Amino acid sequence: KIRTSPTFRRPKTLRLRRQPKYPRKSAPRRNKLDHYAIIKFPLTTESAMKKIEDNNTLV
RNA sequence: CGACUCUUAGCGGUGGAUCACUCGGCUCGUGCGUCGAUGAAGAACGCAGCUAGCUGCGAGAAUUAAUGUGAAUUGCAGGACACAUUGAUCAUCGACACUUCGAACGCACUUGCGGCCCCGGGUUCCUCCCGGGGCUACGCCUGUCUGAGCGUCGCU
Repeated sequence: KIRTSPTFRRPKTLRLRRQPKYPRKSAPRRNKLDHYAIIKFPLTTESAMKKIEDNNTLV
């Protein structure tokens, strides 16, 4: 070809995607952050009830 | 007289010696002689109906399953187990599960910021938003692919 720059750069090559012969872990881990784990229990304090009545917010 | 002071004895007290005890040590001896990227040791934070610490455990958290055992656990309560339409408790333990750091592994140590490939929901191939899953560290070995070289050459 032709060289127009005095700098030699590392030529770009081919990079294959991973095609494993086996998965390293047998199964995906179960998501232990479901809806039941997110909500633990409501608050029932005096401040909490004031938000339910005067603010339309659950705590 | 008393008070005060001294001594002795009795009894009572500031005190915890002595004696008796010991699920603890120390020493000797015997048999084994086994950790970890399939993530160790060590940390952190959590987990009980009432439970702070010790202990045990890991979001299935003072435990699940299985086997053996065979009627308890216990401080209170509650309800199992009808005590074979097979099972309380305990032991054993080979199945399952095992949060965050840590050799610690996408980059960085602040609950900071990414990238690639998939899945679900809003919209519909904006992959734009949210949620989830799998990968994404260094060194090094065999092989594989893609390359470089006025390195040595061959055919042109």
